[PDB]
Amino acid sequence: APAGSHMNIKELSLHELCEELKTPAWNAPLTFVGDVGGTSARMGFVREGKNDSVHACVTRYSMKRKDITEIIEFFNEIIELMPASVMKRVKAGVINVPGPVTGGAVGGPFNNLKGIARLSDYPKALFPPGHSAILNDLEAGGFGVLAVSDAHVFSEYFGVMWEGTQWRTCEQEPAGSVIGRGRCLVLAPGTGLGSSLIYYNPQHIVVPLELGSQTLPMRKDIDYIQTLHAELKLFPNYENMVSGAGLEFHYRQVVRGSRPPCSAGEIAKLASEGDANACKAMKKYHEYLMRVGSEASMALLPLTIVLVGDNIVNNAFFYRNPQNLKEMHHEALNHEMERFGFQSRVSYLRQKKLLNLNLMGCYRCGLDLS
Amino acid sequence: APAGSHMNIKELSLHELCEELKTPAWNAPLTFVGDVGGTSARMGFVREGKNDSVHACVTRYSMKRKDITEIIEFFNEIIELMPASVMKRVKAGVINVPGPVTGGAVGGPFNNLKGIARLSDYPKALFPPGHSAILNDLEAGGFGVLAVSDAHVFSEYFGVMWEGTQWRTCEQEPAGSVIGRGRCLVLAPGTGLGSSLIYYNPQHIVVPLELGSQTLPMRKDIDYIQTLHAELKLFPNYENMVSGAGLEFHYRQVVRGSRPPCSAGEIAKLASEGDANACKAMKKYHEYLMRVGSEASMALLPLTIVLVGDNIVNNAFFYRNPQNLKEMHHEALNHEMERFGFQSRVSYLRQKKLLNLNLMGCYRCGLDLS
Ligand SMILES: Nc1ncnc2c1ncn2[C@@H]1O[C@H](COP(=O)(O)OP(=O)(O)O)[C@@H](O)[C@H]1O
Ligand SMILES: Nc1ncnc2c1ncn2[C@@H]1O[C@H](COP(=O)(O)OP(=O)(O)O)[C@@H](O)[C@H]1O
Ligand SMILES: OC[C@H]1O[C@@H](O)[C@H](O)[C@@H](O)[C@@H]1O
Ligand SMILES: OC[C@H]1O[C@@H](O)[C@H](O)[C@@H](O)[C@@H]1O
Repeated sequence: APAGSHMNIKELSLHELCEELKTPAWNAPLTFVGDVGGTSARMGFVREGKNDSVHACVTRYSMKRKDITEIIEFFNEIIELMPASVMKRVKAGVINVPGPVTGGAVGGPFNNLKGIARLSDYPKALFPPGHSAILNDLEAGGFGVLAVSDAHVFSEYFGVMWEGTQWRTCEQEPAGSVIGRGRCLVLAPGTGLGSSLIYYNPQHIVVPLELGSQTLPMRKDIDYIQTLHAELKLFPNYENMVSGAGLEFHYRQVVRGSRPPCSAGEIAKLASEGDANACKAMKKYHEYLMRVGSEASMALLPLTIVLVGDNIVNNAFFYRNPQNLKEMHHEALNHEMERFGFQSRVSYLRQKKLLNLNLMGCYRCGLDLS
Repeated sequence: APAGSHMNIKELSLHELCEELKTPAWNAPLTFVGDVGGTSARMGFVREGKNDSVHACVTRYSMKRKDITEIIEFFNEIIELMPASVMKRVKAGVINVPGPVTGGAVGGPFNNLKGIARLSDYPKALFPPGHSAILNDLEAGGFGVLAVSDAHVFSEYFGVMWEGTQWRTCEQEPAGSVIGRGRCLVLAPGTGLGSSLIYYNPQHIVVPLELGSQTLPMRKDIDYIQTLHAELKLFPNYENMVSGAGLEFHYRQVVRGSRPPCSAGEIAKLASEGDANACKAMKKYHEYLMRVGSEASMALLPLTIVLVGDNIVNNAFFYRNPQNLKEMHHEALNHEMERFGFQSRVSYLRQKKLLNLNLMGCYRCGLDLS
């Protein structure tokens, strides 16, 4: 019932997408959107239905050549098919990319993609000047988190891990029910570690960050961090510990050549099945994710930290174990500033139902942009 | 003759302050302002003159009990002694405090002051309801940096240390002549380490930060950091290395008993006279300030970093020495992410002319609240 709460995202073949857009229901203003990641991209169009409902259909391309410029071919092969009837309806064009974006127009460099995303190189049919942008992925995600809060459906998609000291101080509503009137640190651990701060005051503004790339501070783990360092030939950062390659590293350190190396996916799958080794590796992954959160808790003074992404949803098992959850909490407050209770001010929440926040975010940004 | 470019800040005894406010020039809407430090507070009133000129009149109080609640007594004294005709011109009331502030109404805890700053406990005579705010010190400082920029006199108060790679890419104007359309990170190295991020985008918002309280990551200084740690019985943060107490530590470590201990002030004075030990101490302090800078250049993606405060202007001798500057620049770039050029994107600037940024920010903000 609540306005904006119906959010449908359907993935189709390019042909099916094209046929879908010819149906009478899609004779409306179109926003082109693209959630471009390291390995795949979902590109498509979004319209607003009845009851402020959000209707999206996208096609997934593979980022095989690992080159952010590749997507220009995608845009072009899309413009190749679609009828003029459809193309005239495009009112805005917004994409997100997995790297730092400046001026909303130049993205990169990327850790795992070649090149630089350039809005000025994109086809104006999909990217109308004055109504177009490149967002960073977690910037897109933050607009998405905002959109979900505005559609009154926050507790449908996010679960409370633990409510911090400060929420009671400034919120009339229950935690997890709305984004809240306070800063929101949005974290997404996957291939990389994304972070964005939704800042609030006289009201919500999404500010892109790169916390993952900060040098990782040693606590009582000089040896662990020096092992990774000799492997990477670099001073480890947070992402090195909290990413796919991170989880794989933790797993290797646990088994010590007693079992074959597994991918991030395999390790998590093993953990969901109660494998001791994989569970140990997941705890370490999560120990360092709580270190990201403890320091950002100090540095950014957020009201809430919200963990997002398919990996979070899919890892629900890890978070629902009350023992895992107690130890993460303990880790989240393991900072010298906690003596003043800064780490305990913060409420942690985790995405609990699947939803492409990034596309919701491009669409929303696309509204603002026209 | 540029608009807003006259900024006079007169510090007077309270009686002179009272007399001043009686003069025809001060019959005008007033903002009560207060720049409340850990050792003293300048509190008074600001008005706008011809050509958007800014005229502030403040009095100094010593923070004698080291208690933030003590300022309420100062507020009351000020009301007691002020003419009632003056009190009715008060449109807004804004102070800043050396600590994090939530909801613009509750401030602290503080490093060297007891208690908590409560807007609700302040007299409405000086803080009119709905027109009043407690700012963090660098929050205020950030607004003051904006004030200077809008007044077209950025180049009068700030000097370019080095222009980053990104400036010429998005800025027609010379580095140092404008704030710039891009994030500005303000750092105020004093008794503590202040930080605030001036974010930009359709326009400028000031986001308070607590970067100094983050755990200091070890590079090749495990032993140095462990030495500090054993003295503090805390894992060191940035502010432990880059503060008054940090500078004193750096000096003690240089001299190794061969010389009596000196205060931060004594050490910078010795440095200005060319003492070798104090210059070494000052080099180490600025090495850690550069680590603050290289990590936050990554994390916050600023276009510019701006070192502010009396200390900074007063230490100009340190920044003008070309070997020191070159050393600082190399240090600002000593990060693993510089292989992607992130640290070299950033332009560094330092305040080169004395100016109470905090009071200017309290005023700028009090314009928003009235
Ligand atoms: N259950 C899991 N938990 C943690 N990490 C995972 C899991 N499954 C996969 N990963 C890692 O995360 C990556 C996918 O994360 P995702 O956010 O979906 O996409 P990307 O980060 O590539 O845009 C995988 O390539 C793998 O390295
Ligand atoms: N030239 C200097 N360089 C660095 N630090 C200094 C210098 N002179 C004094 N200090 C230290 O800085 C602090 C005062 O700085 P300031 O920012 O003006 O005030 P506060 O931070 O106490 O509000 C004191 O702790 C003092 O010991
Ligand atoms: O994809 C998540 C994150 O991975 C990081 O390595 C990139 O630098 C970020 O910009 C991105 O948000
Ligand atoms: O006074 C400068 C800084 O000192 C720090 O220790 C405080 O926590 C900050 O809020 C403040 O900006």
